[PDB]
Amino acid sequence: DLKSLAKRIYEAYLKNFNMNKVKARVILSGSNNPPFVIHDMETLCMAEKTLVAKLVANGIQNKEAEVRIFHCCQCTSVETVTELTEFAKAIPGFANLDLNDQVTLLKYGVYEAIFAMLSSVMNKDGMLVAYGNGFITREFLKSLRKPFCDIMEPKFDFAMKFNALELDDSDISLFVAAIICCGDRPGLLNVGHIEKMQEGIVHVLRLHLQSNHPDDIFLFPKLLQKMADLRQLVTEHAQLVQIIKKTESDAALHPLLQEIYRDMY
Ligand SMILES: Cc1cccc(Nc2cc(Cl)nc(SCC(=O)O)n2)c1C
Ligand SMILES: Cc1cccc(Nc2cc(Cl)nc(SCC(=O)O)n2)c1C
Repeated sequence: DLKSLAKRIYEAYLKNFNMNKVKARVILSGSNNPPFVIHDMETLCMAEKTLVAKLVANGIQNKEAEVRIFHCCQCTSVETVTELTEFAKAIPGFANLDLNDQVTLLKYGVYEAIFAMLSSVMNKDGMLVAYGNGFITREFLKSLRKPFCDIMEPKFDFAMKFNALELDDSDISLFVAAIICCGDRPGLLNVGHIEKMQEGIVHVLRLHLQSNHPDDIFLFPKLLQKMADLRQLVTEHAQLVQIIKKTESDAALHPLLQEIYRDMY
């Protein structure tokens, strides 16, 4: 039954991602460990002394703030790739795929999924970081020197339009499943089984949107377009990352993330 395929995907989403949209919009709105606001250099340094004490003692605050923010981004990406891999291992039919095709799907899918889910922790003024314990302002990131000021703003632009669709986690879980189970990734061995897998997920998504969002007549084709938008956003992101790896010393790539980008686009 498709009602339960959707429920299983949604339950695996709530289980595997440490931050979900309901939790995020609470923190983002107005407790015990409120988010420290990072809006200039002074507050970045204060936040680092509390949230990453070992690094400060290692002397990271001698490095350019842009380098520390980039490596903060990388650490968050590595953790999200780990969650996405477990989420996917929990997608019905994914674990039955060929080992090599699981790697291919995740390799090309993870950053599309990341930037989709990143919208959940963004508002027009900034984004949540450090497991809900920091809030870094969009204007502070815009204030960094090139090229680092170009990292986050295209993702804010995507997220504000994405958030206007007013999806909830039950929608987003299916959307991310669909991103991962994409039958036209380069390098796929058994394209036929993946397309049938994708067809079933997208079928559930289309049906779920019908019942969950009866007011938005074209929400399904809108989300198809967002999937294309995300692939272009990821292509452009990989280009900026390659610029940074080559031009900026100190901003070395984490080994897990380097393998993801290797031969990607
Ligand atoms: C927004 C925020 C919150 C918490 C810590 C930090 N700074 C970081 C975070 C990370 Cl994961 N790494 C670094 S420096 C790593 C290095 O110089 O090798 N600096 C930042 C930039
Ligand atoms: C969930 C979350 C919140 C904040 C930042 C990130 N990682 C990002 C986001 C953006 Cl727009 N850019 C980067 S550059 C480092 C990388 O390509 O992994 N890393 C992630 C994955």
